[PDB]
Formats: sequence, C-alpha cells, structure tokens
Amino acid sequence: PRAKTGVVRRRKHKKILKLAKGYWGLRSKSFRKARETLFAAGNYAYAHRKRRKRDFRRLWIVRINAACRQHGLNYSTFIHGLKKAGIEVDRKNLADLAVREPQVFAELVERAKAAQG
Amino acid sequence: AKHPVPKKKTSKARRDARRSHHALTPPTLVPCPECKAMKPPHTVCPECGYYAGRKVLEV
Amino acid sequence: MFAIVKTGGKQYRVEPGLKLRVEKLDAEPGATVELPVLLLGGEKTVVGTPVVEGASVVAEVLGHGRGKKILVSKFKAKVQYRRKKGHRQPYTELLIKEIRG
Amino acid sequence: AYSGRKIWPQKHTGRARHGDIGAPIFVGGGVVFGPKPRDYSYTLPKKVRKKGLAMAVADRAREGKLLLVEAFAGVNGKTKEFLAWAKEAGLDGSESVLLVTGNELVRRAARNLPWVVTLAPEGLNVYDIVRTERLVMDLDAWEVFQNRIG
Amino acid sequence: KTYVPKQVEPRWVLIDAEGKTLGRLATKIATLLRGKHRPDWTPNVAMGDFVVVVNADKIRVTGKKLEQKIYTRYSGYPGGLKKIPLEKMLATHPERVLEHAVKGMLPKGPLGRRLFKRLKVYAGPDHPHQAQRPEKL
Amino acid sequence: MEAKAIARYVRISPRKVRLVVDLIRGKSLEEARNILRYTNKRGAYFVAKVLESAAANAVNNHDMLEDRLYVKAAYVDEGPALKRVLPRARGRADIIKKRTSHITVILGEKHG
RNA sequence: GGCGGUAGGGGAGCGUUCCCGAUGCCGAUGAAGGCCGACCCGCGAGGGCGGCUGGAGGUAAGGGAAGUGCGAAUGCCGGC
RNA sequence: UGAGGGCGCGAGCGAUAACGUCCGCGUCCGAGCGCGGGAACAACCGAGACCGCCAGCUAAGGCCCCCAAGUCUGGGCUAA
RNA sequence: ACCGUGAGGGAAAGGUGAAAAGAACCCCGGGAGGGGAGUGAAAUAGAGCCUGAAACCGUGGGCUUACAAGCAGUCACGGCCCCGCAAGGGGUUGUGGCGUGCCUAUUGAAGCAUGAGCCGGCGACUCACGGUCGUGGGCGAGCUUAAGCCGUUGAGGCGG
Ligand SMILES: [Mg+2]
Ligand SMILES: [Mg+2]
Ligand SMILES: [Mg+2]
Ligand SMILES: [Mg+2]
Ligand SMILES: [Mg+2]
Ligand SMILES: [Mg+2]
Ligand SMILES: [Mg+2]
Ligand SMILES: [Mg+2]
Ligand SMILES: [Mg+2]
Ligand SMILES: [Mg+2]
Ligand SMILES: [Mg+2]
Ligand SMILES: [Mg+2]
Ligand SMILES: [Mg+2]
Repeated sequence: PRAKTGVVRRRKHKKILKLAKGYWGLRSKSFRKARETLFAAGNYAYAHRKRRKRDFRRLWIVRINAACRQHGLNYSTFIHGLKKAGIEVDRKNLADLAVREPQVFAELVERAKAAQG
Repeated sequence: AKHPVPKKKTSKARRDARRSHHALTPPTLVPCPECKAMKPPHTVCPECGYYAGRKVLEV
Repeated sequence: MFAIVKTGGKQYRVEPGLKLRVEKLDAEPGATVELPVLLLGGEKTVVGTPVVEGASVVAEVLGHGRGKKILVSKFKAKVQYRRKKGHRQPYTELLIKEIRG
Repeated sequence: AYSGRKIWPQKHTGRARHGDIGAPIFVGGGVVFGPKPRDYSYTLPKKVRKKGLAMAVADRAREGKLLLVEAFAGVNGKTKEFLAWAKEAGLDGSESVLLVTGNELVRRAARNLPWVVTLAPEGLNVYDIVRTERLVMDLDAWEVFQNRIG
Repeated sequence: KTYVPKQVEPRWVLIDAEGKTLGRLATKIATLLRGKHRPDWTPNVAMGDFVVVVNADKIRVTGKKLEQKIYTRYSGYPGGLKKIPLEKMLATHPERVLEHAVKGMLPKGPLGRRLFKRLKVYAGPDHPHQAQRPEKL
Repeated sequence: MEAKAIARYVRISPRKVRLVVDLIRGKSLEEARNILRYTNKRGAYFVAKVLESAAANAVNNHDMLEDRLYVKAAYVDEGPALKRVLPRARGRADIIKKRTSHITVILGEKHG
C-alpha cells in the first residue's frame, strides 16, 4: 500500500499564494517566500489591531485639546472638571462634537470651569 | 569559478530598467526623386539609379 | 437630535434613523429593546450625572450571525511556534426606532 | 542493483556529500522502511470463536432470520430446482442469504446465485454469517454445530 | 466612526518677531503648521496654515548665542563640516535663522517639506501684500 | 477581423526579435515593410516571411484587402531550445542555450 | 477560577494509498485531476457550492492496514 | 536536562581594572527577540499577551515641536 | 547509448485517436512554419499528438511611480478602476502610525555563525522475536497452544 504525495503538497502552496496576493515580486509567487511574509503579517496585524485604538486614542485627544484651547483652557484642565462632574460618558471619540454641532460641546466646557475655580 | 561576483540574483525590474536604453531607433528614410520608392538619405535606390551615376538593374 | 447611547462596553453617536452593529444580548432576534442608558440631546441636554435622568432610546433588532472571519495566526519567530486560528465576532443587526421618554 | 561506490569525493567537491546510490535520499536507489513481505495471522483463542460462533447464530434467531431445513425439492443438481424451493419456502430475492448443507448438489443449484453464497457445514465463518442478511442451515450441520457446542 | 473632512480651506497668518524670543516663538509656529489648533486636525492630508513672518534680523535669543551658537553644514568632502555661527547668518542670511529651526520641529516624513513650504520668513518688513494678513499675536 | 500567422520554431533567441517586433507594432503595413526592409538586424528577415505571410492570409483566406490593413498586435514567445556544450577550460563543460522563437503577428482593418 | 511558552508529557482531530462494506451505489444529463471565487460549514489541519477545462473512473456512514502530510539536509532527478 | 547567561548583593582571584573568571542568595533572558519608558539596546523600569471591539482606570516613565499630556501654581538656585 | 585501456560503472525515454479516416487541394514562403478547406464526436486530440500545475518568458488591459531613504509588510483614511440592491464588495496605493527576513546550533541575535537561486516530484521511527506498563475483550484454579493432520479454495476443525 503505497501512498505517494500527489494532491496534498500542491494545494497548500496555492493557499499561501492565495494570501500572498499583491506581494512584491517573488514574495507572492515563490512559495517558501510567501510562507515568510505571511508570518510577519499575522504578527504585524496582531500588534496593530491592539494598536489601532492607541492611534485613535491619541488622535481624539489632540482634537479635544484643539477644542479646549479654543475656549481658552488646556486639555488637562478640561478633563478634570468633567471628571469632577463625574461623567463617565465622554468616550474620547464622542468628544468629536467640534464639527458635530459645537454648542453641544462648547457648553460642555463651561460645565468644567465650575468645579475647580 | 572566479573573481568579483554578483551577490544576489538581480531582480526583474532591476534587469529590465537597465534595458530601456536598448529599444531600436526605427530607420529614417526619404522617397526617391523619380521612383515612388522609399530610400535612405544620400543614397541610390535598389531599383532606379540616378541622373549622374547609374545603378540601373534588369528584369 | 443627538442620540448618544452606551451598550456592550462601547457608546455611540446615533441620529435616529438607520441601522447599527452592536454586540449580542440575551434576547430573541425578533423584538425591540430599550436603552434607558442615554446621553445628551441635539437641542443641548448635558448630563451632570453620568447616565441621564430616566430618558431612553428604543431600538429594533433583526438577526444575528457574523461579519468577517478574521484570521488570527500567532507565530513566534525562531521557536517553531506557529498557530493558525480565526473566529467570528457576532453582533446585532440593530435598528433604532425612537428616543421616546 | 546499483553498486557500492562513492559518487564523488566529499573533500574539495563544491556539491554536498554522498555515497552509494542505493541511498534513499537520492532517487531510484533504495526504499526507506518499505513493506517487506510478512504474515498477518495469529492465534485467536478458540473460546472466542466458539462463543463467537454461537453469538451470531442466535443473532439471526433473536431476529428470526433463521431456518433449519431437511426437505428439498432440490436434492439434485439444478439452479431451477431450488429457486422454486425458495419460492415455496420464503426467499423472494429481497435480502441476502447464507446457505449451509452437506449436499454438494444444492450448492450447484445456487452456486451461481448472486444473493446466496455457498458454505460447507464446517467453516461457519462469522464473516459470511454477519455478511449475509439471513441464514439457512441443515441438520447435517446441526450435528457438528452441536458437536462444537450443543 | 471618526470624523474626517473632505475639502479644506486654509488660512494665512501674519506674525512679527521683534523682541520675540527665538525658539519659543518658532515653536508655536510648527504647531501652527501641523494644524493641531484645528479640531478638524488631520494626520496626513496636510491642512497646515501659511505663516508669513515679517522681519527677523531683529530677532534676539537668550544668552550670548549670537556669539556662541554655530550651525553645521556638511558638503561631503573632507574639511566640509562648515560651522557657521548665529551672527554671520544674522547679517547676510537672517532668513534661515528660523527655517533651520522649524524644520527641527516639523515631523520627519515627506509631509514635512510640504508643511515647511506653507511658510515664508522675510526680514524687512512689509512683505508682498498678497491679500489677507491675519496678524495673530 | 484580425488575421494571424505564427512561424513556429525559429532558431533565433527571443530577446533579439522582441527588439524588432517592438517597432512595427501600431505602424501601418506600408511603413512596417519599409521599416523592416531597411532594419539592419537579423530578425527583420524572419518577420518578412511571417508578416507578408500574415498579411497574405489576410487576403488569400480571410477576405480582406491589403490596401488598408494595419499592424493590429504582434508578439513572440519562447519555444524550447537545443542544448550544446561549451568546452570552457580545465575540463569544465558549460552547456549553451541556442534559443528558438515563436513570432506571432496579427493585423486588422483601418476603417470601413 | 485558569488558558505566553522551547526541550518533553497526555488528549483530540483533518488529509493521502489500499481492504470489508460491493454481483452496492454515483458517473456520458461528464468521474478522478487541473484553473478560478468576494459563497457556506470548521477556531483548525480540512469538508461542501457556482463557473471553466478534462474525458472514465470514483466510492458514503461504521471497522481495518499503511511506503502516509515537507521549507531547507552546500538533500537527489528534471526544468527554468 | 545535566555547556547556560544577565543584574542587584557577600566574598576569592585580578591591579579595591577588565561588557574578565570561580562561588552563595534572589531575580529575570533562555522558554517572554510578544507590549510600553530607557532615541536605538535579550534579561534596567513596568507589566504574564486565549481571541475581538475606533470603550474606560493605570505602573514605569513623561506633559514646548517630531511626541499623546500644564510653556500649571507657589518658593529658592545657576550665567556656564 | 555514454564514461573507462581495463575490469567495471550505467542512465533518460510510455500514452493522438476506437478507427490514420493523418490533412487532397489552394495561398505566403527557399524550405521549415503557418492561414483556409476538408476527415474526425472533438484538431481548443496535429504526429514527443491523454491530462496540463509551478518555476521562467512575452502581448493586451485597470491602479501607480521621475522630492525620495526602503525584510518590501500591517493598520487608518482618502483617491482610481471595476462588481454589486440599500448598504456593501474586489483590485491598486498617496499620505500618516508601527515594523531588525526563515530554519539550525547557539546563553546570545537583525547580523560579520550553518544552510538554501526558484519551482515541481523521491526522501526520513515501520517490521520480526522476546519483555515491562497501560488498556479492550475470552475463560476463570485454571488459561493456552506450536509444528503438523481432514476440506471449499480468501471456510474452519482437530492437534495438550
Ligand atoms: Mg485613553
Ligand atoms: Mg469639539
Ligand atoms: Mg441606551
Ligand atoms: Mg475572527
Ligand atoms: Mg534494481
Ligand atoms: Mg571523499
Ligand atoms: Mg485513486
Ligand atoms: Mg523603547
Ligand atoms: Mg488574563
Ligand atoms: Mg502636545
Ligand atoms: Mg537515475
Ligand atoms: Mg444604512
Ligand atoms: Mg518543493
């Protein structure tokens, strides 16, 4: 009962090609090259799916910081009042109401200058 | 087996970008004073002759 | 009219009249659920307390399932540790009705 | 059949290191751990087949799929001199049947029967018993099957 | 999802630098380029504003840097490390006394030498009256 | 309708004729000929016995007129190759690839 | 409540070749194999589905036997 | 598995040198070259990664710009 | 065949079609090779003629590139072309975030430590006997056969 290779070894190399689509030169047609750059991706995609928030976590703040300093106060001084107001609402994204109607946020600012000064 | 040596198999673009300077200039030509033929500058066409220097062929 | 809402560990900015994906909840896929957890108002209604005072937003479900299976292959270099794994992330094809209270 | 001679020295060669061409790493040379011929038999205790002989017989009795016989319109040699016997007994080609008898005539009368396999009174192979969906046997059997156990 | 605009109209700015401390001035300028003074800040599309800083030969800096700080330029040849002081430039090229400071605060990618384009620092003053001249102080 | 003709199996390396074919491409046949008949190469001859033979069967088999057609598309691929050895030095034997070709020329219709 | 993980240990599975299952069944209204796909099942190795090509074998559910799963060995053959 | 290595410490050797070595305790890399600060930097600092989410609290470390966060308040200090 | 004086070493290479019915004839052309017509169920079965992958070469088309610093990818957004029904999806990438290839040995890597040009196939814990543990089944003061002998020929029974 002999069982040569046959189908098995090829179909797999076709799947790696299937995920190596648009990879420069040999990196998408040479098999044991495509095997490699897939290793980094699934790692590169892992870490960055952990990172994509911290990216936006940072971006939101600057926009927020851009807003508060347009009333005349810093981001550090902005947040505290909100926290002093105990408002677990402000998903740092949802503070994007600087081009999503501003008085909705412009009057979040004055509810900060209260409980501190 | 000798001296300097390529290190890495030269890639495709690599190989190909060198080869832009290799495409052929198509031949420039004029038409014969008499013949309705196409012919180089400063030449004598392989059918006609001239008017101060023969070439006249045969049937 | 600004309709904020906070469900499944994340909040969102809703204007009333289109669909949304949110995580599941112990519900039958053909009904309508209430989120008395609400924030704000498009005519300016700040909330000194976190959660509003009793207001709400009404949303209609649709079904369940998954969007994309996203492969999660973990490979540690050097040390023969490759893993091949993926999953589906279910959700609720959620349709929001009103902001009534 | 290849010889036993190094292919090219390993020292100062450029290529790898190698030897005789029976080496499985090559091609066409030798097999690795190929399947040389060998027996598969053993010695299963008789008390497993003895009891194993009984178990299967009742299995057809437990389902009724049994019949001892003694009377035959086909005590001679003709496949036609049997299928009518089956007609007058109850075998309408619906389901398979194993047959036992000590008469080498009835076997002929069904040795060409696709749904009826011959069987001598002795080698009641539990394979063919469980193979066929119904069983038939005779007293000429039910004295040795009895002398086995009974 | 997140807010991103589509079209963006920029705005220009007028700034002087008489008595303005050198570095602290040019610091806000970079922020004023990288429009993080714009809640519609965009981390790639280059929304940077256009700062037109008239006058600079009258720029002063803390300490004795006028006779102490030197800038470096490297040709490639030996003996190429050209060490130019903050004084000799404040005499025939007082225009790049700020430039080779903001580029020191602009980011590193290709967007930098786009942001730095959206800014010119003459020393006159009274620059080419293009149009609007938003003098922010 | 396009008309085609391949000169299978032509002992000339591809890298050579591709330089030539890539000159009559898009040119009208009249110029294509005058281009070829004065193109100091070697592939120019092989095209001629496959061009005017591809413009031929655009007439003797595909009822078109030569007075109109144009170089629609023209390409060449790579056939096999005879293998010959090259006694290099000190006993080395480095083979050599004498390459053939597969010159392919198709022609269309100007107007009408 | 725990679930990073090398040598190593245990458990679970997918695939290939062949046999019982078969004088069975699927197959000319197109099998095995090869090109695709953004469809579906599975976390998986994999299994189904639509299209193209090919042209004659292929074999379920439960058991059994293996020459059984490749990315490297300056591995071997061939081609490039 | 029985070649280990780093750092803090207590010794010996060494020149109260060695990113040198031999020991003891402990820690960590090896097996955590997976994350954050240390510009970079296996073992220095924080912190054990089952997967997903454009959610919130934090440690180290940081808050003028690249670079997210006070050119924060009060009090002194230094002109290199 | 080929190598070696010599003993001796010692390969590669099967596949049209059921039937040659294998292209008469015409045309380009020196021929080779092709176009057409025709046989054939099929010439996309054309005489290295079943299937035809992969490396490798080229033509056509969609996206991009001549202010840019790069294990060549990942994440985000926009942009171009295409599919599609809301919405969504495919292919490309301009900008921004991060990003020190694989295996093996090494305490130790990104490495100036081994190895691989690439692709496709062959290729690496099986077997026999005895024995320890585990487990599944048979009998249970018992348990069990070996050579061999009767018989269909992929049947077993005796044999202590
Ligand atoms: Mg945060
Ligand atoms: Mg705002
Ligand atoms: Mg709610
Ligand atoms: Mg998933
Ligand atoms: Mg042999
Ligand atoms: Mg040797
Ligand atoms: Mg088979
Ligand atoms: Mg760091
Ligand atoms: Mg945990
Ligand atoms: Mg900042
Ligand atoms: Mg051989
Ligand atoms: Mg919608
Ligand atoms: Mg291979």
